[PDB]
Amino acid sequence: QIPKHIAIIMDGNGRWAKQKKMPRIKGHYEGMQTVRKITRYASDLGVKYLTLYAFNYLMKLPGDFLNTFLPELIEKNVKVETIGFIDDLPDHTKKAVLEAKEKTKHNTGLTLVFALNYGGRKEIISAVQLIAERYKSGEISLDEISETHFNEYLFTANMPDPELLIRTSGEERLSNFLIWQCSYSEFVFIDEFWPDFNEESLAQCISIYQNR
Amino acid sequence: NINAAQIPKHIAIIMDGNGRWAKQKKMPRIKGHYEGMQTVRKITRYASDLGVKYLTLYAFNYLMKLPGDFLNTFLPELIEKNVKVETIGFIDDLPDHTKKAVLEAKEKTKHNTGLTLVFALNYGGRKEIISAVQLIAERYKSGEISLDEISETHFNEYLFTANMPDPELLIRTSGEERLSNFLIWQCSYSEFVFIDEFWPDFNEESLAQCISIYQNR
Repeated sequence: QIPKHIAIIMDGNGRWAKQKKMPRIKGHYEGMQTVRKITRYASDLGVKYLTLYAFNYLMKLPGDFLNTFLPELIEKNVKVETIGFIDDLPDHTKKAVLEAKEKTKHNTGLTLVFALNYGGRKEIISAVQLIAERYKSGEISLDEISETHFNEYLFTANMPDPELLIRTSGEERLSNFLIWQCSYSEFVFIDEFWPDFNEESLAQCISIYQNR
Repeated sequence: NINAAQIPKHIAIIMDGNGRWAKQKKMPRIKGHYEGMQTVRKITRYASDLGVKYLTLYAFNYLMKLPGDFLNTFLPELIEKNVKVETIGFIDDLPDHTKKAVLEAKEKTKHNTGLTLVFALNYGGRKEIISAVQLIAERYKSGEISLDEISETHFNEYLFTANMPDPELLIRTSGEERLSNFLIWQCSYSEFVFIDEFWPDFNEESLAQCISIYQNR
């Protein structure tokens, strides 16, 4: 019935403000508010994993969201995780991330995942490198290099493939996001910019997924 | 629709809805297959005229003989139309009947220089990537390549589409908004166009429409 894993490529924060004739900081503010509302709603719906990918300012959104609403996440049993090369992020951003993961590592509710400094192809390349290492070492046989064991070398090793993939602001591209993981996912593209995405908007996407 | 440098070099299509098209038209499923085959010929001609350089088609025990026989009957026209036939997938594991038709089609068109028509037969996105990993793992164990040589740059060399540009446009019919384990690595930045009509009803206008949309109108 309800998807266990929903992934969202979010953007349109800049365009939203431009069209609305408001400063960037205003779109940034609403953007964070949307992340908060969607996180609570998904948790209530019973969703288990929610992966967010913010496609300058959007670069600050994750860190800013975590530093500002962590107490709320802790309260609502949300566990924070990430995918991507986090050790290469700006210090103050890396700080917020590490702190959020540490303080939510024991929560058992919805796992909120932020894709930071992430890329589908590079993720694949990294896995290949690891697999090559193990093979040359004799740890595995050439027969063990199957699509069943491949997920074990990806960032999403401890999580299921998204049943549903959503992208805002119209745009109909994958943008090098979750290449291997979304190979069978349902793609739902909506025209609304991120700041306008709400609970109702999310239900429609799920409705579509279900009714198909 | 701007015919200029706005025409995609590589268009990939996931052919769907041959069966559903037949049931609606209250006809046997086999008739949907043939109407869909006719659609393949129409589009190949049209695409060739538009200037498209690559066209990859992905279909989505007589059934095992259908792909091979379609080629045998279409080959004469492909030859004179200057179309070059290619394939992606493990054709080596295809039935002798179809394996033969395929190998003959590539041989008799290898010198053509117009549109390159690619048939995804016995193809799987994940499986393709796994095959490339094994090749690379073997090359690494043998000591022929260094760990640093395993980059996104060199990865295309181990895929079936090594000598091909990633598609700029990917189309799927039957209004089913979902990627089906097809050109996983190659479609990272491709534009997706999900059209509602069934493959048998898909035509030149539909293709033109998709391209118009690709051109961001």
